Amino acid sequence: QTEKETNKNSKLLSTSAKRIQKELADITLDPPPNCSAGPKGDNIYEWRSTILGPPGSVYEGGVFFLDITFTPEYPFKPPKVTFRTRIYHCNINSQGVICLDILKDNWSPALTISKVLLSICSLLTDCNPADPLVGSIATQYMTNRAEHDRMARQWTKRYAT
Amino acid sequence: QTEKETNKNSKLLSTSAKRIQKELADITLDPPPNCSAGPKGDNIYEWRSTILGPPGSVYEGGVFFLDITFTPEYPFKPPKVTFRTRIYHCNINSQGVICLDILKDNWSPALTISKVLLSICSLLTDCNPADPLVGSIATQYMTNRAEHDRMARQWTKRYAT
Repeated sequence: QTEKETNKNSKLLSTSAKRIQKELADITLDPPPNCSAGPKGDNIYEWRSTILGPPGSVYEGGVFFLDITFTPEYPFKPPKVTFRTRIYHCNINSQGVICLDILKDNWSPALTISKVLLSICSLLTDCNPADPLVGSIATQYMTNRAEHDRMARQWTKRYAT
Repeated sequence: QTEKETNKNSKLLSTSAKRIQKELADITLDPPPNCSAGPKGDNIYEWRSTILGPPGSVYEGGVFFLDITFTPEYPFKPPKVTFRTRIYHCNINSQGVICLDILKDNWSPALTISKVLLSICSLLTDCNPADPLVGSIATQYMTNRAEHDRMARQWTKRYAT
């Protein structure tokens, strides 16, 4: 009777849309210091964000653009957040993918895009060489911090100004 | 400045959902003869359909199940309609894919799932050997109709009863 047989998501769409609209209101009213975000256009699932390099960090003076993409499975799956602007950082690769716990295994539906951006700012201030996406940058941070920071400042001026 | 850069659909979701709900009401009130359809569950994009073999056809007495899947691009892209129940028919393959003009290049957004099902019934009554998906069945229809129809009746009894 298996022999008789030959060989997008309504509910999740409704829940994700409800959450995203709430988060938009929240981040507009109470944005994280140095960061803004909102829809690029008519599609509520695709946002842009601007982050200013944190004061005192090697990224100070930079203006960085991020793409934030929600799936219909939001908030049960994390948003996809990538840097569009090139940045020299051991946790952020050439595709702009960010190694941040809460964007992967440590995501919880209770987290907000405001909390995610705050966390990304914290990562720009204090990188995490224990979990790098760019090995050479992480080893350089550990072994030749002066060169690391010179390069990070140079890339900030070159690509983020 | 391209050098500065690193290397689901709100609007369509709203339009597709509006259309699908209207079509559901229509097909419930005024179903095509010998056919029924509606959502399998909570997801409005995934429907089931039952088609009875058309009277007088070699499929008479069969009860056939179809999967109908809408995309967020509906009605601008056609629904995906496949037979779940095995059927011996030159326009319907072993994956249940149906060779019907209106399901591919001849789709228009004005067409309804009621019109699609009517068309599928017409195809079960009058197959189209000019555009087959199963070559051997089409050639057999042309050259040995008696064997074709014997086999179609046998497969109806075996898999659709």
